Parts: sequence; C-alpha cells; structure tokens
Amino acid sequence: FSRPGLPVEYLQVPSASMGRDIKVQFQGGGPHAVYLLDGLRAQDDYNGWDINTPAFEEYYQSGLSVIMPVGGQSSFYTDWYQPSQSNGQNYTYKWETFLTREMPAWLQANKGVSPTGNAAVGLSMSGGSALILAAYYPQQFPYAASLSGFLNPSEGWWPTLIGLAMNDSGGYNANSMWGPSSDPAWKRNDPMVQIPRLVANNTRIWVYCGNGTPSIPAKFLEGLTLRTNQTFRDTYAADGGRNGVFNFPPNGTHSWPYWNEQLVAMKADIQHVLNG
Repeated sequence: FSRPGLPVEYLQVPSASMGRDIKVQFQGGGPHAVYLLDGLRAQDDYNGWDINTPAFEEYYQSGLSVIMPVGGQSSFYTDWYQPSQSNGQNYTYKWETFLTREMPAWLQANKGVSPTGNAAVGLSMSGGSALILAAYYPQQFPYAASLSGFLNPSEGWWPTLIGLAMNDSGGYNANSMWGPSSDPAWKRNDPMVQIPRLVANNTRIWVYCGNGTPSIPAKFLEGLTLRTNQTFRDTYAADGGRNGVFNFPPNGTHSWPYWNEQLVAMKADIQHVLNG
C-alpha cells in the first residue's frame, strides 16, 4: 500500500537475549519514533502493518521515524519464562528486552534515533503490550496506543482464552510465557492492573476498540472485548487519569483498514506529544 521509493530499510538487529538476529523494517525521519507492533500471527518476512496498510507512506515526512520489528508470533512482545513447551521452540522469547534495550541501543548508535520520547502502538495481541511498555518504561514511551487490545489479560477467563489463541497461532504455550494464571507475571503484564503507572507517569494513551469484524460466538467475544476496553477507560478515569483518547465508534471494525485509520488519526496527536 505504501508507494514505492520510500526510504525503508531492512535491518538485522542482533538480540543477545534471544541468541538470534531480529529483522526490523525501518524508515528514518526524526529522532523520535513510532514503534509499530504486530498482531498474534506476526510473520517472519514483513510486519503486518507493512503488509496491510500504507503506514510508512502515511508517516513519511511526519518528523517521526517508523520502526516495524518483524516476527514474534504469539509472543505478546514480552520476556518469557522459558522456550514454548510443545512446538519445539529452541530459545526463549525475550521481546521486552529486545524492544526496550537491544533495539533502541542499536538504533541510537547507528541511526541517531533517541531511546527516549517515542510512541508504542499495538493492535490485538500487542494493544496491551504497548500500554505495558509505557507503564514500565515511561521515558522510552510517553505515548502508547492500543487498537482492539485485550486489556485485562489476568482476569477471569482471559488467561485461558489467551492460551487457546496462542496455541492456534503456531502452537505456542501461555504457561511457558507467564506461567499459570496464578503467577505474578499475569498481573505484572495486565494493563488494567497497571493503570496507576499510566496515571502517575501522565502517559498519553490512545485506546481504540471496534464493535466487530467486517465479517455469534465471535459476537460474544467482541462484546466482551469492548466491555473490557470500556472498563479500562472507566478505571483509568477513576484512578485519576486525564491524558487519554478513547475511541469506541459503534461502526468501528476490527480490521486493518480501521486500524490504519486509527494510525492516521493519531499522527497529529503523536506529533504534538513527542515533537511539541
């Protein structure tokens, strides 16, 4: 979708913590950057944002760099306890370490991208991830967006539902990631639980949730997902949050066209927060 000729590079960025090189699609355009995180079925060739949207073209000459890490199927962009126990994964996912230490160090030294003052933007799987990244690394991420995110992953049925989704997407094991649902890692990585961090740090947060996919069990799931997002909004407000944008248009969909529309819509917001 992005027109050809844009200054998009394909970088090999070593991850010491994962023992392998991570491919990163990169468009330079300023010291502060938008980190575009992929969904549950993240591929190893291209980030879903580049496959499905004109994101690079839309942010060309925005005054912001654009970073699209490639890979991490079912990873939740988190640091796992162990290699996924069932599908033969022969290393441990350490994607939080990659995104908060290894990759920004690489981009600082080699490109001049600032490790501080950036935006994390995620969808589906990574909507919660973006918020968690800002919750724990507020200097790196004064801005976070969650598009159709799952924002109370530790609560009720959600750890089991997440486990089911991860198994469907490449046979990954949620127990290898954050342990049993009683493990402290589930609450650590739950955006709802970490709302006080988002408030204390005055993070700019952009939260979108659609009402369905363009295409009954799915209808129940989507209603539950919207309700979790609305509860997140309500809890954020109750805990003193004052720096959020909450987009719940009834005709909004869970689709790459609407997630792209949100990415374009938030551009001015990110520019104002990161570049003043």
